[PDB]
Amino acid sequence: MHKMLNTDLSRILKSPEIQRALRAPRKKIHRRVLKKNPLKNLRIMLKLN
Amino acid sequence: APSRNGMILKPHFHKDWQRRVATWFNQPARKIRRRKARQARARRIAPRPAAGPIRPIVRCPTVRYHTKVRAGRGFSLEELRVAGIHKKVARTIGISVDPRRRNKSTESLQANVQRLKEYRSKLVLFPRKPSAPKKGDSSAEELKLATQLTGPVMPIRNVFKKEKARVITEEEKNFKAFASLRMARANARLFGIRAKRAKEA
Amino acid sequence: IVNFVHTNLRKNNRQPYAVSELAGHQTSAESWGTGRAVARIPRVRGGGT
Amino acid sequence: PSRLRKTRKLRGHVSHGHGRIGKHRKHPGGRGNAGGMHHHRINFDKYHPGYFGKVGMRHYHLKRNQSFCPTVNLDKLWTLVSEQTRVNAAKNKTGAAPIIDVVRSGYYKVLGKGKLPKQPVIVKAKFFSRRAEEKIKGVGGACVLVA
RNA sequence: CAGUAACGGCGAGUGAACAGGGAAGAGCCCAGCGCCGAAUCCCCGCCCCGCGGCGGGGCGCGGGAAAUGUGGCGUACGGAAGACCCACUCCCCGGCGCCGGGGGGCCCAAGUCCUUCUGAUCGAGGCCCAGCCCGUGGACGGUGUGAGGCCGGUAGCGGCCCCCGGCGCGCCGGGCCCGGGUCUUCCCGGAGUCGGGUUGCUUGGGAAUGCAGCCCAAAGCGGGUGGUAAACUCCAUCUAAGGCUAAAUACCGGCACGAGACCGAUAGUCAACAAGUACCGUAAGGGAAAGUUGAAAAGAACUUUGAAGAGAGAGUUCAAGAGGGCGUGAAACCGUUAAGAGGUAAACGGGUGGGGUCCGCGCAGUCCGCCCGGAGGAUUCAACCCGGCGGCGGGUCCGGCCGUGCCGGCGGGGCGGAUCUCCCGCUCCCGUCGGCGGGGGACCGCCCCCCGGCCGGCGACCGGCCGCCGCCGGGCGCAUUUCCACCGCG
RNA sequence: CGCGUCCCCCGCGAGCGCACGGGGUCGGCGGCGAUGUCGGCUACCCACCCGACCCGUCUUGAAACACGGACCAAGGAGUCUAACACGUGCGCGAGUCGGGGGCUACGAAAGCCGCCGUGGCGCAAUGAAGGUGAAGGCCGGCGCCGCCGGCCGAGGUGGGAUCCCGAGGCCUUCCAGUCCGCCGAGGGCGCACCACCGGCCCGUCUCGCCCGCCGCGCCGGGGAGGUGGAGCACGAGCGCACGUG
RNA sequence: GAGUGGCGCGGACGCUACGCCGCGACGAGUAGGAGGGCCGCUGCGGUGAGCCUUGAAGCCUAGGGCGCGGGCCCGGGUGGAG
RNA sequence: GAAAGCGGGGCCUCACGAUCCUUCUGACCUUUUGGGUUUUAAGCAGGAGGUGUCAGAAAAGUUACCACAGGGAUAACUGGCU
Repeated sequence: MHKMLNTDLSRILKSPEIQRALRAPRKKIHRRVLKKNPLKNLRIMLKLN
Repeated sequence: APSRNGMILKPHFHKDWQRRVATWFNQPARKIRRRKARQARARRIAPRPAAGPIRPIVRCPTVRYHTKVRAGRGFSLEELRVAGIHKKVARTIGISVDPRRRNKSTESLQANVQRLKEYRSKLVLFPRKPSAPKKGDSSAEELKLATQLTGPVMPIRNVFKKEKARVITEEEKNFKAFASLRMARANARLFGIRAKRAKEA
Repeated sequence: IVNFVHTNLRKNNRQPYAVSELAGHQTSAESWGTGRAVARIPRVRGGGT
Repeated sequence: PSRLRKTRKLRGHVSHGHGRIGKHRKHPGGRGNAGGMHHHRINFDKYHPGYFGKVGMRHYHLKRNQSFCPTVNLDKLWTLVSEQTRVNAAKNKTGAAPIIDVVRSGYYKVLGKGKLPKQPVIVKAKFFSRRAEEKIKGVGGACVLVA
């Protein structure tokens, strides 16, 4: 006997039953930010305070 | 030297065991030579059964096994006697004969008498001179239709009775089978000195 | 399964190989002793060869 | 498989994974189950208690067939027959109890571990326990004995 | 069975058997007790066939063995004689005529086809729209690399000649003249041996499993065994102290074969060679090293220096950068040529500088889109006909096939079931209720198939007619279109 | 920095641009170019500055006046078999396994048997042994019966991954509102597993009272309370292969 | 979120999922333990319509490079059958 | 002891000993192997016989004729600290 009958997870993962009950993708990449010393850098100090 | 919790072993390898290792590379050539010798014999004794003679029905001894049935060595002389075959003709018309077997029971006997009556009905017998027949031989119809038999002759299978569902009697339900066991045990144990004290009494 | 069953079934059609039981030990050699600045292995018993 | 083994990754390593201070010497605690009562006393007393000494009676010629008594429980009793018999026994209205020969199935004794489904049955066993018998009286049945 | 019952400073350790399933299967014979006129056996001498296993026949007041017991009958499964029933003609060893297992020898498919590489081809490309030819042969070896087709072979339930076996019809020689069922009547057996005591060994065998020495030594409704010494008692089971016997099992010697996930000349046998050799030991014994020129000796004529070993030129070969212990030719170590260096022994890590050796096949220096700016060319886009192919969905057409789907049929079977029950077997009471075992027939389950209807599918599994889109080919179009290549320091 | 409206005192304007703004760009340049020069770190030789004792091994401690090592090539040392344990992969699963046997070039292979599972290990333990051998309350009749019966029946507590119900709520200018999807107050079923309390089976002890009959006895069975067991409490095993010990 | 009421035929890379990507902290080590080797050796089953007398293995090398390393790949020479 | 209670050796901290084998004690005990009767033997439970090297081998010397495996874990020289 098969351990899974329908082995077409191409069809399965885009089928409306599964795609309905998912959460939205988080597809935006957040690279590290360079820390600018806001005591020297005026605008960054304004961005904070 | 023991490490932790583990089985306490005693390997039987203190003698010169390497000299007496018997290896089974013979096996597939041993099977071929046996199958060869088997077919050679089966062709040699040409219209006679390949297995050889007919073995009788025999109970296994020892309570563990006595609910089974084997093939015995050979037919007792008092089974041949009441079946009406001579003990020196029996072996020549293909019937195994044991001169050691006793017959304690009459059912063990009667099964093996009906075994020989079936066998002597099934048996086709060729003329000793094939052109001129004798009295005790078969008809030319059966002699041309006579064939080599494969496997054990009239094979011994182990069949049990069929008991239909019955209504349980008012006594049959009432019988105390455990207490019967226990009091049969004590009657077997104490009987000897129950006779002694009753004699001294 | 086929990789496992082919791996194990293929070892059955295999003729054995070994060395001679007597090979190597067919001499009467003995250790010379710890003296005489040799390396203390067995050495082939003396002669003119 | 000589490739997957530990030996192949000790090539280069000096001691071959047996230490530098204490070597891999030949038999440094004697051979086999030696030193049982002396210097391997704690291993034997701790993991193998009751190893040394004598208990019970010696039975010189012992044949294992005389003491042959394979058991079945009431749990698995109805499995020696078909499901057909159990179904048709309830389907029948005459009160006819189907007959379970236990020695045909290859058990001599019946023990009484199991709950029994409520219909009458006859059991043709060589032996019987007390609770085993009582439970078949409780369900409303018979205990025929076999010689 | 079983690392078990058991043995064991009961420590280390040791350690069977019965039952069960198979491989194989095969049974018998004396002495004794007795009856047959010793009815038995060995050997010499003559004759005939005729025997490289010394045998059959005739012949002898020829010789011996043997009553201190030869042969026939007969053995624990009982045997023998006498009476009454019953029914047989064929067992055995040796000549022949013919057809139907092994050892030997001689053989049997198809390319050296056309170009081409090489010292040499077995390499390379090609060989009808008849896939070069044979293929029951495409294992392997040889042959100037690497070959199904050049050669030996391989394949074949292939051919031929010899030779030795095996069996059946029957001709023919010899002998043997022999059965069973039931009653009556006789008979029945192995001794310094069983057994016991002790001693030593042995065993898994424990108040003693087996074997042996010595002492004591039997019995016949006895004797042996019944895994704890002994007495009394039932019960079971065999018949010791005489003998033969195939098959299945074992095999590092020997004769012959076939193979390997083995070794590849410091390996594998000690031995790939003039190896149990040379050599060593007074002897018992000990015991090595040692494979390869080249396709073919074509193994270097001749000139020349020298006393010669040796050279220098020629010459053979693809090659002597393969020259007789000569395939390849490593490292250590040495000679010489070139470069550089040098009083803290040398060598070493890090960082540069200086000089070599070769490399970039360096040395006017990146291509890529689209557009713009000029100039050339080409038969050239968009559209629209005709054809063929493909995609999707035709939300839900029409017809098919499938279903780890389901509901029906008074649809036609396979297995199965510890679900139930009409014919026949043997026998018991006397054709004959009932008993007996084996076959049949109803029922339940799963399955296979025919007809019927839904539910799913055809995306692990489809068509044809529609419809739309896309592609390709040919017309048609023929220039402010389309499309190519070139310059502008765009 | 609109009033049209919610208090005690007095919901979408439109653009364009500069940038101390989630990590460097130029819409800047200048030379030199065919046997005499450009690049080439690594690699051959040399020089200079700094650093720098000779490896292996036993040792508390090695550069050691500790031992082994002159130099080079080839050989050269945790292997195979049986046993056991645990982990891990695979197949079937209260089973599992033909390993011995038989059947019908590669192949001494592979295939098959089931009325070939004998058998092995497993599904039952405990006792030296003979032996014994794994759950119950209630409701009537006989504030009680040894029982006649009748209904239902594999415990309880606490913690427990997930699951279940849903007080309410998740928008576009509102008000009702219907359907799906979603969050969550609080409340439940509780997996495996752990701790605890019950219970059942075998051995053995203490105390006591009833039951049975083809065999009335030194017969057999039963009860309550502790206590010893490699136990039961709705199975996890077997075979194969690999790894370490 | 959803319903009923009040011209131009266009759009980079990706996803060996055993892959690719993002952010943060860390890194001595004998005996000893584990993992990963596209490190290497020799033979067997598969596979590369692999390579090779237009020159295989082997060997030498102030040649060109790759890899953290085990090692490896090209150039030149020698060699002659894998 | 009137009783509350106190007592399962010594006011407390020490005075002692496994397997095997033996010997006794206990039950109307189990087994003695085809069944019974009876001696005998083996079991089960609890004490004793003893291992003072006291977690428990059964044990005299010599070697200048000496031998092997090791040790600078350990003496006889120097050297070092004192």
